[PDB]
Amino acid sequence: GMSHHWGYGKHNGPEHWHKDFPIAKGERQSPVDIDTHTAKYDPSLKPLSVSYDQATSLRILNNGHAFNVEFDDSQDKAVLKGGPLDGTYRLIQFHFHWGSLDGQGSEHTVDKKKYAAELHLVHWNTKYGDFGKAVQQPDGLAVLGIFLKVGSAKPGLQKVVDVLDSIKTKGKSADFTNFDPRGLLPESLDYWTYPGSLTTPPLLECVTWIVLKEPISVSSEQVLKFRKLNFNGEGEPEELMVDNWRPAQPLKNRQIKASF
Ligand SMILES: CC#CCOc1ccc(CNS(N)(=O)=O)cc1
Ligand SMILES: CC#CCOc1ccc(CNS(N)(=O)=O)cc1
Ligand SMILES: [Zn+2]
Repeated sequence: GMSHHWGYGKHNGPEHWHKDFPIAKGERQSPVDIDTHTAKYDPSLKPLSVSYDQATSLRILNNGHAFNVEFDDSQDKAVLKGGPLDGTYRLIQFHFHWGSLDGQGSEHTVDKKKYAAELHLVHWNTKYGDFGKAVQQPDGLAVLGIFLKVGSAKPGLQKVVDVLDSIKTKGKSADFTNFDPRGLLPESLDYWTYPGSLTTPPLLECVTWIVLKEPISVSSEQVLKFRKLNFNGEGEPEELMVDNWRPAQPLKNRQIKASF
């Protein structure tokens, strides 16, 4: 990806991605709009199992598109299982997509409603050995998506908000140990699920999406800080990191299943 030049601006944004990543117009692209009335309850869906008690965070990185909180995934320490999944999926990192305004920012939408942001906890299927091999498989990744709305602060998110000052620009990273991702989950684990893709290039169709119904609330001050990050590297013209979300894509031949 040393020669990639995609982003979220008018000249290299989502409408341009297909020229270098033709799968952008594929059969199972993400995100999608979740039409709550058309999604069907699926009694065969097992309960979701989120086991993050032994999670080991390591670092937080601004990669020029968003910021990732990375985890040690060399052992089964933080895994997602159950729900629509077969097997064990390991947490490798989480990041967010957000807007320039509270009225937009999420990638998935619910009955066309856009949330202020969306958290993505990325996990890979351990049967494939490593993340690089997993992204080459139809069932290689499981991404847990959680909507963020603006209201009360999310206590569990503050440590993230406070370290952003240290990774303002692209390429900067900072030690970020002992962060507990369980502090970012809503109370209920009710979800919608459908087969999809990574929402940024390479847009590989290797994701089982699990989107929680219940959003979490964050304060205006918390999301305000996200909006102070930069897409650019240090010493470059400042372009605020905002609206780093891909709009909803055609559902095509897919059905969204509800666990409730
Ligand atoms: C200065 C300068 C320059 C080059 O600008 C671009 C614009 C759009 C693109 C398209 N990238 S894509 N197809 O990955 O979104 C690439 C380079
Ligand atoms: C080849 C390859 C690769 C890895 O590239 C990515 C791209 C996006 C993401 C995050 N995807 S999302 N936004 O759908 O959770 C993770 C890894
Ligand atoms: Zn994402």
